[PDB]
Amino acid sequence: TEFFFHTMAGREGLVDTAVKTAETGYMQRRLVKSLEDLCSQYDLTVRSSTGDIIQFIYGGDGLDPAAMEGKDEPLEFKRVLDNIKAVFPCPSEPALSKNELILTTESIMKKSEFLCCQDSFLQEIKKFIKGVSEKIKKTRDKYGINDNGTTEPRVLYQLDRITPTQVEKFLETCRDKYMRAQMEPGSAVGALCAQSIGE
Amino acid sequence: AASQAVEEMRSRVVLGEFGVRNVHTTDFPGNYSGYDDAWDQDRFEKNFRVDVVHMDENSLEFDMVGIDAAIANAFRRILLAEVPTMAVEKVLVYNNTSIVQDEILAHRLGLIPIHADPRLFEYRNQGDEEGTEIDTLQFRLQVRCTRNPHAAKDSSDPNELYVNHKVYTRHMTWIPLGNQADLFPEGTIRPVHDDILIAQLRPGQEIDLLMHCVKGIGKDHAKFSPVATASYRLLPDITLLEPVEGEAAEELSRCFSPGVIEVQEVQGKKVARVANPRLDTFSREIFRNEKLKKVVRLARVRDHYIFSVESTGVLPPDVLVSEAIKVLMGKCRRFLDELDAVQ
Amino acid sequence: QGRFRGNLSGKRVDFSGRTVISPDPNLRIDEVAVPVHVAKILTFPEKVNK
Amino acid sequence: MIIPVRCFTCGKIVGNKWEAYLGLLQAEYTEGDALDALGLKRYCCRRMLLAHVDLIEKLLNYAPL
Amino acid sequence: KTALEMVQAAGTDRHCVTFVLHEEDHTLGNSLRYMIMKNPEVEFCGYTTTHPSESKINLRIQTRGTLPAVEPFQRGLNELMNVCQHVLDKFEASIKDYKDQKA
Amino acid sequence: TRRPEIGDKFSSRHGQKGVCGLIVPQEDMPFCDSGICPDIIMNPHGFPSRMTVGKLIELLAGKAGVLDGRFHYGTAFGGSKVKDVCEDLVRHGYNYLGKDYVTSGITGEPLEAYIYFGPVYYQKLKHMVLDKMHARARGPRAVLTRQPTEGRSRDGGLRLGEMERDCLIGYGASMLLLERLMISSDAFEVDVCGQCG
Amino acid sequence: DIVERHLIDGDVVLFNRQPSLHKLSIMAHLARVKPHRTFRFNECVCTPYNADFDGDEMNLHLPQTEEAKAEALVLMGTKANLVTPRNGEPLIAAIQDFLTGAYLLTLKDTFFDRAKACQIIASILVGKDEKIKVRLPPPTILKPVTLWTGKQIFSVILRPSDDNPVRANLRTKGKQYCGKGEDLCANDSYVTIQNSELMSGSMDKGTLGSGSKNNIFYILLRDWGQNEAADAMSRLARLAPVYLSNRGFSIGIGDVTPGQGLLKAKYELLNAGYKKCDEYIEALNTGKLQQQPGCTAEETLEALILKELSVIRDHAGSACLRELDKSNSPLTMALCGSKGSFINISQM
Amino acid sequence: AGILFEDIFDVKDIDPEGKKFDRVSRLHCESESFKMDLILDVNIQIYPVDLGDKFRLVIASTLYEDGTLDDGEYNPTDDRPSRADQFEYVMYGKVYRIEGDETSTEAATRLSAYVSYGGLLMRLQGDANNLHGFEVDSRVYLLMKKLA
Amino acid sequence: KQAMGTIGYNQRNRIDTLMYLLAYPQKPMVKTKTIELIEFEKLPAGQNA
RNA sequence: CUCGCUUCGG
Ligand SMILES: Nc1ncnc2c1ncn2[C@@H]1O[C@H](COP(=O)(O)OP(=O)(O)OP(=O)(O)O)C[C@H]1O
Ligand SMILES: [Mg+2]
Ligand SMILES: [Zn+2]
Ligand SMILES: [Zn+2]
Repeated sequence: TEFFFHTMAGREGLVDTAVKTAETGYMQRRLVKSLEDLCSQYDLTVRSSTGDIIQFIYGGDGLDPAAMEGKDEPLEFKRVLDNIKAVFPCPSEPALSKNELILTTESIMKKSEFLCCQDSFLQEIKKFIKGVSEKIKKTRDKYGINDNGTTEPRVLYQLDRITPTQVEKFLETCRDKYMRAQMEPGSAVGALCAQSIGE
Repeated sequence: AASQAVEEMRSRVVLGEFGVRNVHTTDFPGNYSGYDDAWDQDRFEKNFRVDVVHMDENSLEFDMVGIDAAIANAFRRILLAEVPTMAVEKVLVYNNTSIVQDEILAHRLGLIPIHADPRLFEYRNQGDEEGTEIDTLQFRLQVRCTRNPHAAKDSSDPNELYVNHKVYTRHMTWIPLGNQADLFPEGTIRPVHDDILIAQLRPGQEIDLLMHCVKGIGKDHAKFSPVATASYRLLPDITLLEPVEGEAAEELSRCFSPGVIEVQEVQGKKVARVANPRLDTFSREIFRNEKLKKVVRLARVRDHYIFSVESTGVLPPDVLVSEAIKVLMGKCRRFLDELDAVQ
Repeated sequence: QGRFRGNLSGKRVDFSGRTVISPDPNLRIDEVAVPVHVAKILTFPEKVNK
Repeated sequence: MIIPVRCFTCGKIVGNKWEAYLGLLQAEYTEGDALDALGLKRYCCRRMLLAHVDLIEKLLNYAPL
Repeated sequence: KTALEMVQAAGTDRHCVTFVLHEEDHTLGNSLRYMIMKNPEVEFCGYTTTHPSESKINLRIQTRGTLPAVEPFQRGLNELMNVCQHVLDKFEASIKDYKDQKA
Repeated sequence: TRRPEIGDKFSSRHGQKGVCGLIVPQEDMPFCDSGICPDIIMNPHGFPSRMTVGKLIELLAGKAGVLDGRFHYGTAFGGSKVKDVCEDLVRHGYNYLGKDYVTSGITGEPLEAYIYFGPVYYQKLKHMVLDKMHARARGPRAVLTRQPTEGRSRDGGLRLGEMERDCLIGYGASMLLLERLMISSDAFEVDVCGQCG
Repeated sequence: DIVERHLIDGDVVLFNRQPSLHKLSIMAHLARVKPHRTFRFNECVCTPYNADFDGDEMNLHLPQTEEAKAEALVLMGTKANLVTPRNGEPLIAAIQDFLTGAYLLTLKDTFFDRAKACQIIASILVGKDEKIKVRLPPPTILKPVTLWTGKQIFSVILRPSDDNPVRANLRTKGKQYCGKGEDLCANDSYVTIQNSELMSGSMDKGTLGSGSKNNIFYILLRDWGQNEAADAMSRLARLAPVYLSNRGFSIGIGDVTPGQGLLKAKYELLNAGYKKCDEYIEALNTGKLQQQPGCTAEETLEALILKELSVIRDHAGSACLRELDKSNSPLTMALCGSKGSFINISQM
Repeated sequence: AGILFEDIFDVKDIDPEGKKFDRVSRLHCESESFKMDLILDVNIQIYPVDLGDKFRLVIASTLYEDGTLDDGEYNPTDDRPSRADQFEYVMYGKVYRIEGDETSTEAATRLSAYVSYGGLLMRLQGDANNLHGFEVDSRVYLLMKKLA
Repeated sequence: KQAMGTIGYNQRNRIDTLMYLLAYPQKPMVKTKTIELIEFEKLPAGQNA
């Protein structure tokens, strides 16, 4: 009896797969035949074959889903900052205070190369920098670390250690990742959407 | 203590309930602190020994002590593949009427061992399908099955009705080429087993063919392998952590091989001891007994390899082991000569 | 099997083969092993240059 | 169809031990003790002889002759 | 054409070499690796098979100091040959006296 | 007369259809103490997803049967139980669960884990790589539409279906799509009048 | 002049599985000619094609134009399509017998002497890696015995040579993470890689598989380009099988046999569940059964019976997992996530 | 002397969460001179330890007592007077984490150093004064010697 | 259903459009009673490995 | 050859 019930369940699964294959095949054909015309133009506007505009900017932001590192966010700032700290640990430079970190971030962001970057990404970078500066301030307040750089136990400077070289590397890496995460013009956006929905 | 643990790690291979431990060879220079594991030819020559325990025709068993796993495995693999032998390669067929297909018949004929000594021949050159006296042998197989002129009225059994209805390998006749008749005394060149059933016939059917045998190594094809089974196993050493007596000692005698654990009445009570640890096969049935798990410690001696070499009858196994060692020496010599030529 | 779906949108091609696959871990992820028999059949027109 | 000459795994000559095996079955011997008397220690040759079916005579019953 | 040396890079440093041995397999590779690893001057010895289809092995030798990494190779080959000769002699003696005591 | 090779399909009487991926020499195969080297090495990873305990029980029963010269029964909702074959195995000197101490053929050193050895009834399938292997040159074409024929028996070429075209479009490879669907299949040169069309 | 040459090594060739679902079902590879009769490729690329080596046939097209060949190599290169366009997750990653091999290699139990570690590392020195210095890492334990941990051997894959600029960094939670250790989990399931060195944790599907991000190969692709990721994949596919074969990994009937504690627990759970089901049956049949909201009395009984049966099943599974010992191959393959799960183990 | 840290520890627990690994155990230890808690993974197969054992532990920047920090490579075959001659169990690792104590919300003075000897973890926690000289991405030697 | 093996005792005289035979078929070591009932062991379609 | 039909494979 148990064997018969198990076989019933197995045959249910098999017939489910059998019907699903054909149904999704037809849906895939319809979706691709409808969506294949669209293309991401060089003015960042998705246009149909006839020239009509479907979107003024793809995805509202213009970022590639294939290079989408986070959970529908271009970067995971914590991971990037940790990787920058580990790759370039500068042992000959002092750590930065909250005010120093904010000042150097504001100085770097106002350069020309960051102007072409989208304002939302700059706001997110500012928010993350403010959060990490608050973390640094909380740690130094907890352990009584002085921003003068003369606290006797130097190991206390290893708690939340950030240096201007690391800040510059992190900002340049984030800007480069954002620039390289944009839709390359001419990409077959519609076919990608059709396949990524049908599969 | 720590020294005992290190010694067990570097000398013994312990078999646990779920897995084996200390399987890797570790005695290398710099691996251990208090030991100088640098190569010493004198120490190796002092410690190494070979002891033959059983040797009849087509079967040899011997313990090698002091060698390592790599060299023992090299010897085993050379015996399995790199020892040249004599075997059938070419089959020329004249009117094979048998039910057995021609390709199947040729494959069966190739697997038949040949008693010819491989050292007296040479490898046939690339091409040269005709073959010369030096590097080939010819075997004629001509069997014509026909009804027995005198048989009983019923004769249900095929033996009485028919003659030559079973093509045994004794029907193979050696055909000398050139001066091979003078070099080899009669009866030396022949199929090894003399009783292998090649095919089965019915009256009217005939098998006429010639077989060209050439030298080859088991690496090229398994029909050239001289040894039926060439293997080695590490010598077991079962040890008792605490003295086991009473009926549990009889349980010990039943957990292991029949001949390894012996029970003796020293004071009228049965006490168990390791008699012949060699005979054990490590069925690991001592782990089923919950109480007896923690009283024994199954182990293998790392540098004690019992080699069992069962041959196919081409030549006695001692000559096979000698040829394997000489083949390893020849490989080393070939690469040394290449290195000298480079420099 | 009409012209549009069978002969226009998707059509049969030459210079192609179809074979059973087997694993091979010793190859790089960007490489594929091709049988010698297939390679002798599938040809590439190389233009003679300097 | 017919008994293989060699054992598949180990390679021991097993072709010559077939008909004699049948004799042990023509005698009173069981399968296991007949295999033991034939000298097949490891179970691969025992599988070779025990699981072999002799189709050669059944096919020969359909031979031209 | 059987054994070919290949230096670590275009700089031709003798400390790290790769010997490609043709028509060879794990037999000689493993035996030679064991016999050459016991040389104290070898930091890293290791053999690999390029592909099971082709019969060749790559041994890699990396020494400690300034050894040309060919000297340890030749020394390992010589030690393996001497070991094989000694075991052949000992095995022949064991076979012979076993036969003698049998009769 | 065909010999098994790479690509030949093999089954194991339990739905574990497989392809011969590699043919190693005998010496490279692992060996037990008795000297037995396996014919077929099958991956353990196929078991947990498919839960084919029947194959393991069949292997154990076959090992016991060949050891004691018997034919065990795997009858549905019955057959020989595990306890009896375990008792037969322990009586014959082998491990009561089939797992055996094994020495590595390559390195010559014992394996850290016991290996599950036993006779399994493997059956070869008619699907062979020799019959299935196909390669297509320019070859013949169809009269109606001058495209390569359909089947291997007719020396036909492979087909770029609609989804293959969709994937090529998604990649954006315009030149390769043009070459595949126009140049390499049914390229032609017609004469069109620019006046009447 | 045009010469119709044979397909030689290095030719860009399209390779496809005919049931095509997404664009990664067809890719451009580099052809290498081999004597056998089958199309062979690295198994880490099995997941995009959804191939399983059970007789599946694959198609192979040869572009006949330089422009088409270049487009195939650039746009459809395997190194250029490591991440699916649907959500950016890495598709080409380690698979069964690679997750298991790496998980066993990076376990805290592993300890190698110089010889075994040298052999395992030298297993990768083929092809383009023939021209690099090995850079054997310093041993971890050296005074009593000189031992290399498995994690160092695995980290050799990420950064083999001195001149390799790869410095991979990753910090994530494994499948069996307790949730409180934060790199001090009892199960050692918190993965931490600093400068291409495995500091803590054990490799598994969550970090080496094709599931989602936090994959080490995905980190390599996003930080150091495609070539480093492809080389790491090749080194893993060459190293893990060697160690797994030299170590031995087998499944037996005793690996799935139940213990005495599991039998007793299952018997007690079955008795209790059947008693509760009978009580519910009697409550519905004769009298008033407390009706769950939004459903009839019969549906309430069905829900209660399903709940009790699920209780029996999951408690039996918990008991069997608790009584199972380590090195149990089904349990090991379930922990690293290469194949199966705890539900399959409990069922079988 | 390159000794970054040195103290006598007593084991208070061997495996609080079970016998997880055959060769590796997770010792919990407390110091006598200071309140320095130690979480240390050790290989018991080669260097067995017990619940009541008391051992001297030294974390050193270099293995040579003369102060020569030249540790580009280590040769096991090299024989020379080194610190390891005075100890029984020497491991080599990297101090890969420095984390402040978060249990104390304010006015905290406790730190923790996480050192990974190839996956064998050591958390040395206590007063930040004793941890002076500890830096991330710094390679150290652990030397352990059991006492009577 | 697709297993390769012997067809019958007259498989040699029979001429079919496509026939697959096994060189050395062997009866299974673990045989169901259904195998005995249908006499499958007389015409095996596989080998024990 | 064309066409249909079945049986497969996946
Ligand atoms: N009708 C079909 N359409 C598309 N693909 C198919 C079809 N039939 C088989 N396939 C191919 O075979 C694969 C189906 O295997 P899958 O269903 O995942 O395992 P399975 O056949 O259930 O094996 P188990 O029963 O789980 O051992 C996936 C697909 O590429
Ligand atoms: Mg499939
Ligand atoms: Zn055999
Ligand atoms: Zn006109």
